[PDB]
Amino acid sequence: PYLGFCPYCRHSAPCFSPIKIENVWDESDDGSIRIQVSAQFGYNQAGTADVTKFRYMSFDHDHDIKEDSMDKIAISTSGPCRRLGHKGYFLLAQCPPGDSVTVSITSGASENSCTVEKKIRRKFVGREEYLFPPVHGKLVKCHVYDHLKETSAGYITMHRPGPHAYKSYLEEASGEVYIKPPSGKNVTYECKCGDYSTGIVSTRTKMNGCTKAKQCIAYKSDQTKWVFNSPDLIRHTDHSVQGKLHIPFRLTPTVCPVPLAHTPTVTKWFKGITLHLTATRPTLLTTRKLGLRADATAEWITGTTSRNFSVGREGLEYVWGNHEPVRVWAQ
Amino acid sequence: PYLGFCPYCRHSAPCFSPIKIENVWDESDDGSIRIQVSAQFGYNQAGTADVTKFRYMSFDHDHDIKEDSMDKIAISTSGPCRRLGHKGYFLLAQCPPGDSVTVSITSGASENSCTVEKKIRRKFVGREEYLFPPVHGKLVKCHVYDHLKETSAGYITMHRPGPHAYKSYLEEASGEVYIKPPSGKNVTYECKCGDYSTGIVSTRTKMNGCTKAKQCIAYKSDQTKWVFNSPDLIRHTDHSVQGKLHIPFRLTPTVCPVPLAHTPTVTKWFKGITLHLTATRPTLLTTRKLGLRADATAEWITGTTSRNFSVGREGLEYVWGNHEPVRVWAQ
Amino acid sequence: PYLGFCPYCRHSAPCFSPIKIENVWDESDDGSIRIQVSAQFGYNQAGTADVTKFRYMSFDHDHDIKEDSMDKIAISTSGPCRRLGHKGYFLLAQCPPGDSVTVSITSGASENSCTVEKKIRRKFVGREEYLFPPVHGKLVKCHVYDHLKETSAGYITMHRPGPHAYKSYLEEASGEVYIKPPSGKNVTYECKCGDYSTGIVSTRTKMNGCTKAKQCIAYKSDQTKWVFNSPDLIRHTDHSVQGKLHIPFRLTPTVCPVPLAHTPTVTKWFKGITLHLTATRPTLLTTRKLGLRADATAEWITGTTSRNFSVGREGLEYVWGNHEPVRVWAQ
Amino acid sequence: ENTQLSEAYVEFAPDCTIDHAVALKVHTAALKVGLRIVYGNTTAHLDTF
Repeated sequence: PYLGFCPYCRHSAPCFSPIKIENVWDESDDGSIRIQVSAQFGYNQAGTADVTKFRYMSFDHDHDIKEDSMDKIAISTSGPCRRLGHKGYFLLAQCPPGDSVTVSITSGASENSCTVEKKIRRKFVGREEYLFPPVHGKLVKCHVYDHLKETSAGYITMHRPGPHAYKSYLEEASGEVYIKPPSGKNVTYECKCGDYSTGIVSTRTKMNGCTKAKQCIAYKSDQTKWVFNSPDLIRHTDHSVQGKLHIPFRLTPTVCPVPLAHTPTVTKWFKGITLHLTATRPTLLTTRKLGLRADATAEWITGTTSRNFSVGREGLEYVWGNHEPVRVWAQ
Repeated sequence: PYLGFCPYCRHSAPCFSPIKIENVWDESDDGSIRIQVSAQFGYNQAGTADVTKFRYMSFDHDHDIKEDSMDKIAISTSGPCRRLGHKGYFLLAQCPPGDSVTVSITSGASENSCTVEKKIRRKFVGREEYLFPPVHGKLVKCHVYDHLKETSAGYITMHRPGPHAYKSYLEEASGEVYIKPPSGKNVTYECKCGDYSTGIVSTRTKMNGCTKAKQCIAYKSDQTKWVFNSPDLIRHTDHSVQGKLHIPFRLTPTVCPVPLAHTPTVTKWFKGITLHLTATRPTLLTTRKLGLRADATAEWITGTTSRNFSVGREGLEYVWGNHEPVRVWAQ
Repeated sequence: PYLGFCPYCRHSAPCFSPIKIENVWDESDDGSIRIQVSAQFGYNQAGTADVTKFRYMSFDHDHDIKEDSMDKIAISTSGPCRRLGHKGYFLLAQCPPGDSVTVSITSGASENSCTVEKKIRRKFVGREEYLFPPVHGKLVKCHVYDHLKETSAGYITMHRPGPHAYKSYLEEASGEVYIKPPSGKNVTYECKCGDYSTGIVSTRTKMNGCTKAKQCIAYKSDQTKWVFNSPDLIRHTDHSVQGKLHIPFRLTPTVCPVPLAHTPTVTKWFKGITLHLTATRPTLLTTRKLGLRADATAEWITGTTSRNFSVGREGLEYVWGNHEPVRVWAQ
Repeated sequence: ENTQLSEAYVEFAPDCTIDHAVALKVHTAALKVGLRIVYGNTTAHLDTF
C-alpha cells in the first residue's frame, strides 16, 4: 500500500494520496478500462483475500496500513463509472467518455481523489458506428478484458521499500536534535552533523554536534513488505526484483454482435451501378475493381445518399457495412 | 405490468426488466420528453389511482405484481432528468441533451435500469438560437406537451396476455416429468411426449411417456389482466383489441417568449445598404427583393459582422431574427 | 437580503428568488468564478459574521429575514461546482466548463434555484493547451482570484430600500377597502380613491371612498437596512449613495506552472531547417526572420508533423510552446 | 397613465484594474546602448545615448 504523488488531488493541486493512478489501458473493444492505483483491493488487513474491503496507506507519522470498504470507492470520467471487478493492485470498470479518469475514496467526509488525463473515446467493432451493441446482427471477432479475477495479462515486479523519512521522528530542543521513535519500533537514523553517524534507536535519543532539525533522518526498518517499482518512491539500495504479481483481467478474444445496415437498392445502367444507401450512423462502403487495377475506394457515409460506380467486363466488388462482399460483371 | 427485453440492463447486456422503454417522443418545443415503459405509475396494487406509488412486474416464479414509490425512480440522459408527470403506462420529464435515455429503479441496492438510444437535441423556437426562454421578448406560437395528467394525445391498444411458461412449474425426477403448480392456482400444461396431451393441474401431477424436462410447458391462466401490444411478448391465440388507454400529455399549442436580437445599424450608399449585425448566438437573417425576381437569401450568423445588400427601385425586404420585416426602396 | 426576478427558477419560468444571480466574472486564469446573488453568506441573523450559516429573504407577507446553513447551497454549471469561498453578498467557486451557471438552495424539499447564461470556457495560460497544471514545468506570470475572504477587488454601492407593497396588508369587505398591518409595525399606506390620501396605520383601519382593493398600497417603513442597486427593485425617493461594501476575492497576480512541450528535432539543409514536432495538445509555434522583413508566422499544431523553414544569412528565430526563443544563422 | 423612468449607463468592470488596455502615442525613438570597452589592459562599462 504505497502512497504517491497524484497530479490532481481533490481540490486543485498535485499532492500525496494512497490511490494515485499511474497508468491506464483502454484497448478492450467493449470500452472496459483497466486501472492501476497504488492501493490494493479485495484483501483484508493482513492481506488475506476479502472482497468486501480493502487496505491502503495511512495519513499519520506512524504510517500504518488502514482499511475501508468497497462501497465507498467510486470511478468517474465524465459521469460515474460502473465498476466491473477488482484484484489487489488493479481495477476494471466500464464508464462514459471523457478526457480524464478519476478515482475517489469517500471515507465519510474524508474525500481523497486522484485524477489523471486519458482521452478515452467510444470505440466500436465492425465497419459501421453504433452507440450500443444491437440485439440482432452478425457475430464477429472481438477482444474484451476478461471479467474473471483470476486471469493474467502479464506480471508486475515488486521490490523492497526504500527509506521513508519522517519529521515527527525528529525534534529540536535547546539547539540539540533528538529522535522520538514510536513505541517498540527499532528506528534507524543517520546524519552528518560534522562527521557522519548512523545507527538504530528504539527510544528517545540525543545526538551530538547536531544544531538543526534538517540535518538528520530517521525511519523504521520495514522490510516485511513489497512495493511496486513506482516512480515516486526512493528505492532501497538493493533494487533486485523480488516479487511478481499477475496483471488480472487478460484481454481475451470472444464474439461480439454488430449491426447489419440497410441493404442498398441497386439502380442499373450501361456498364455500371447507382447504389442508393440509407444509414442512420457512419457506415463504411468499400469497393474495388476485379481487373488488373484495383481502383479501390473506401468511405464513411451518414444519412441517405446515392453513389454511381462504373462496372467493367472484369466486374466490380463492393462491401456495404458488415454485409458480405458482392460481385458483379458488366455486359 | 409486463416485463420487456430491454436491450441494456444495469451492467452491459440485454435482459428482461419491468421497465423497458419501447419508444420515445421528443417533438415538444420546450424539450419535454414523453416516455413509455412496460411499467405503470400512479396506481396502487389493485390498480386504483395512487400518485405516490406504482406497481410493476415480479422477479419470481410466482410472478405476481409488486410495488414501490415514486421517490426511487430516476430519469437520465446525460445528467439527471426532472420528472414532470406520470400517468399509468406513461412518463413525462425534462432532460438535458444526450444520445440515449435511461430509466432506473433504485429499490435500495436492487438496481434495475433500461437504456435506449435517442438523439435528443436541444431544440428552440424562432429565428435565433438561445439557451433559455428569455425574460423579455416576443410572444410566439409553440406546441408543448401538456403537463396535465388527464389530457389525451391518442390511445394505445391492449389485449389479453399470452402464455408465460416457467421452469419452476416443471421438474424432472427419476426420468419422469412432473408439474408443481403454486398453491391454489389452476395451471394449464401441455406437451408432446410421444402423442399430444393438455390439461390443467392445480397440484403436483405426473406425466407419462415424458423423458425430458424440456418437453413440456406449464403456466397459470391469467385472463384477468390486459397487456400492451408489445413486440417482446407471445400473444394470446385471439389477439382481439380489448382495451384502449389514453396517451396522456397531449401536445397542446401555447405561447413562448423568444428573444429580440440587436437591431442592426444601417450604413448606406448609392442603391444599397450595409447592415452591421451583432448576435451572441446563431441568428437568422433573411432578405428578398420586391420585384419580379425574389433573389431571396437566408443565413445564420454569430458574433458581429456586416453585410452589403444591393437595393433596387422596386425595393428590398429584410427580416432580422424575430424582428418584424422591414422594407426599403432605393432612390 | 433582497429578493429579485431570476430568469430561470426551479421548474421552467422566470420568478422571484432570494438567490438570483445578476452578474458573473470569469477572468481568473485558474477558471475560478466569482458570483453575485441577492442573498448573503457568512453572516448570522443580525448580520454578525458566522461562517457556517447565511441569511436570505422570506417567502411570506411578513417578509422577514430567514436563515439556513452552508451545507445546503450548491453551485453547478455542467456538473457540480466546488465552492472556494464566500463573503456576504459574494461567492466564489471552481466550475467545470458549461454554458450557464446555477445556484441552488435545498432547504430539505424546498428547492429554490436561479440559473443565468454565461459561456464559461476552460481557459489556460501559456502557449500550449493543457487539461491540468502539470507537476513539472515553467513558472510563468498568471492572475488568479485570491481565495482570501478579506481582499477587495473594488466596492459596490448600497442604498435605502424603496417601497415594497403587499396584498395581505389590504382587504376588500362589503365594497370597502381596509388595511391589516401585522402586529406592532407602523405600516405606511397611500392611494387616491377619488382624492389622494396617505398616512401610517399600525392596526386594522378603514378607508373612505375606496371601492376596489387594487386602488391602494401599504407597506412597512423598513429604513434600518441597505440594499444593493439592483435593477429589479423600485428604489426609494432619495437614491443617495449610503453604503459601500468591498468586492472580495481580488484578482491577484501570482505564478502558475505550465508544461514544456517536446523539444523538436531539427533536420538541416542548404539555407534552411525542417523542424519535426510532437505535441499531444494544441501548441503554438511562432517564428520570425531577423532582418528588415520579419516574415513572422504563428500557428497551433496537434499530433506530430514537420515544418520546413527557409533560413537566411540574417538568420531565423523560433519559439516552440513555452520554450525559450532559439536563433539560427544560415551559412 | 402610469409613467415609468427607465435609465441605464456604463462604467468599468470591478476587475478591470488588472485586465485593461492602455492607448499610447509614441514619438521619435531614442536609443541608448551599454558598451564595454577594453583598451590595453583596462576595461570599462558605460551606458551612452
